[PDB]
Amino acid sequence: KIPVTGSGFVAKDDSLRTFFDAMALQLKEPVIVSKMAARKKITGNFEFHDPNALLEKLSLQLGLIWYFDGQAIYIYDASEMRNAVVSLRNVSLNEFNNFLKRSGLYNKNYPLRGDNRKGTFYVSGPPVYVDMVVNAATMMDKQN
Amino acid sequence: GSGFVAKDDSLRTFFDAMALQLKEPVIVSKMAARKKITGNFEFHDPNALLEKLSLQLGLIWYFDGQAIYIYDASEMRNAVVSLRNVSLNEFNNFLKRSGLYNKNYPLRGDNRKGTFYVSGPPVYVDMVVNAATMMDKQN
Amino acid sequence: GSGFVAKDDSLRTFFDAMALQLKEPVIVSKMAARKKITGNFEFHDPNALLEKLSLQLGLIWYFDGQAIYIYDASEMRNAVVSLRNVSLNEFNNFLKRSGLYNKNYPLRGDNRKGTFYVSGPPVYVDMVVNAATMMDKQN
Amino acid sequence: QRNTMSKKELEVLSQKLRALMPYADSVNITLMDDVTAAGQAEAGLKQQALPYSRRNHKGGVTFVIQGALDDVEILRARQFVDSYYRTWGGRYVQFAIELKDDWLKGRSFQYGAEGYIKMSPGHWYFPSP
Amino acid sequence: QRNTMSKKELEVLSQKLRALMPYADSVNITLMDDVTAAGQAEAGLKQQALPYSRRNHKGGVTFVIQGALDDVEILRARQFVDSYYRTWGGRYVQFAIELKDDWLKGRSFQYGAEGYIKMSPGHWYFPSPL
Amino acid sequence: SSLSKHVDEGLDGYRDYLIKYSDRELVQFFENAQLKRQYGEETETVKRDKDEIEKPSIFALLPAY
Repeated sequence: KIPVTGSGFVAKDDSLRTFFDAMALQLKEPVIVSKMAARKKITGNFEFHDPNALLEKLSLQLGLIWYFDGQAIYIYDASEMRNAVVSLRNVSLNEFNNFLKRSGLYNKNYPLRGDNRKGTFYVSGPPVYVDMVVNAATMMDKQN
Repeated sequence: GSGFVAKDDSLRTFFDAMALQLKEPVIVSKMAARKKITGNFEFHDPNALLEKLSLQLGLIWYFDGQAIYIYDASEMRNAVVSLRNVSLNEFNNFLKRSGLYNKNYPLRGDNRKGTFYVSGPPVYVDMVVNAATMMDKQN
Repeated sequence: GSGFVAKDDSLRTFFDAMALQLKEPVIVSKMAARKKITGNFEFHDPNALLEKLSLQLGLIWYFDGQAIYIYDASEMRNAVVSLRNVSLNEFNNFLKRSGLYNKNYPLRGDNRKGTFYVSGPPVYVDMVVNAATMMDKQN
Repeated sequence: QRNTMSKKELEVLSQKLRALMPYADSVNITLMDDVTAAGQAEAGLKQQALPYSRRNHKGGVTFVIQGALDDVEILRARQFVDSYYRTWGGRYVQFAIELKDDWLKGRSFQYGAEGYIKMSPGHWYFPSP
Repeated sequence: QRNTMSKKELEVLSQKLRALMPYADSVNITLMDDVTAAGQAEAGLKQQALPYSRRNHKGGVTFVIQGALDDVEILRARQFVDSYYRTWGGRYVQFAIELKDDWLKGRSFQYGAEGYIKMSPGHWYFPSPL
Repeated sequence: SSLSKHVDEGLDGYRDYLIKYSDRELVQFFENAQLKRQYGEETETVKRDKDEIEKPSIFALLPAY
């Protein structure tokens, strides 16, 4: 009923949510596409054999930002990136980076910009990365 | 053997038919009840069929010991909660000794601290947050 | 070997095509997304093509380390801020080590004083003012 | 490769077939290979570039030609089948041309190991091959 | 530069062509050079200021003239081909003049080894590398 | 912001009643004119094939009903 010899996905006017859910088996995590990044469409013959390298290239050609937090893969478009600046009164930035590296939320594409032993830094990225970093930074000073 | 011939079902009459081979009732939400499925399905390994179909359709599921909840992937919520006087390695032994420990959605955080990050289905997040702030109130 | 063939694009269609040769995503504002362009281009040296086009079209751009923000020139804002118990040299030494130091829009002021002047894109000025006022409250 | 008659049993068949045709003088009986009869039918079926499927069994083979063929492919299929039937006859190998309609015209689908056809943004079809 | 005939068997061809044409008293066979048959076809195609594309391959060349030509470039390219066919024949070098419109008719694209056509401001198509 | 996601769970029966009796060709007009209003003239036009899983807003059903 479906005669093609090889293996691959053929998209005819798929709308970037039905397209990334088809990549959500080769990626072993579920994909969550936002509301503004689901109005764009894509068509063509694709194949997935290393999708963590395919997602990076298509996120720059289409214009998108993505984040993987250990359970799912969140995808926003580029115009939803937000910025924040917060101050730590009694812990250091090198202390906070050890919490992110030991837990597993450290993302080397959107690092934290600041002086190495101070209290202020500058974080920017996807909205699920920023709202976690700000909320854990103001929830470690109140503990300490 | 057995099976189910689905013809334009609505993912609530399908996962109830799978709920005999799975020995638990199945609670499909109404945002994941609008997707449809058809085809001749044979239930001879249901725990791997549900794991494969959750990724092909785009779904999240959770089994707490009494039922199987099924949501679609865009309903996954997350939270970060601070424990003032109880370690994460002790709370994680409370989940291991109770039976709510789910290795697909573990607790990301420092091993001897008070802050961690949890994400998953809404019935698992709202249980972990409530049972963690009810363990700061006990201490 | 590469290159974009623009036929009446909208400066958001255009600059996303340069977002592969530049290794960072591009964010175009909605007032600088009304201008249009045509022509056969060639992306072999984009860091000089972005500089030449931003002066012919009339634009200001800022790259903080994660993305490239592009505004049109009529959105440039300015502000004067005063620091109580820290001078300009340690705040500029903070920006030199944090990588947020932009040589096109430096800080105008006395070299060991609290008052200075800043102007640039609306994401650079709103970061510099909040970072300047969040160190004196910390001290 | 399918009958084991002797020399005398072939000569009494020639003498009992000559009596049925009174106009003939002598019937000549030649034995041919069973492999080249189903080999010329596949070597000619691959030259016309037609999609096919071969189902071997004992006592004859069969070729099935399915799919939504266009106009020139069912003209070349009749010109080859009716020219093979003149030479060999339809007692050993038989062709079965059936034409259907394509489901995946405007649809998006995944082929390979776990194939499915997305009939709609909210509808999946899992076929059993 | 493309035959391997000696002096003796060329008399056999010059007699089997004479017996094939009865009015001819004798047939003369001259060996023409091969790079002057394509250098005259390229130099004549360059004086009319026509865009072309030579495709060299084994045993014959082919000049491809495509695009959206105007009214003078069709008359000037039809007067040269019919004046070349009268003297050289259409056996070695083939002229392929084709009048077709703007390919990728109104679409913006990003050409070269990773190509995509932009069907809309929010629509990508990924065919063969344009 | 937070009470608007609580009232969305409280307002599923009214949205389903307005969908059944409004017009399909008229809700799509009020959906596209809203997207053309908010984001700009270069917004992709929404077609009918969203209707399987995607639900329209309450500000497009109410004028079309």
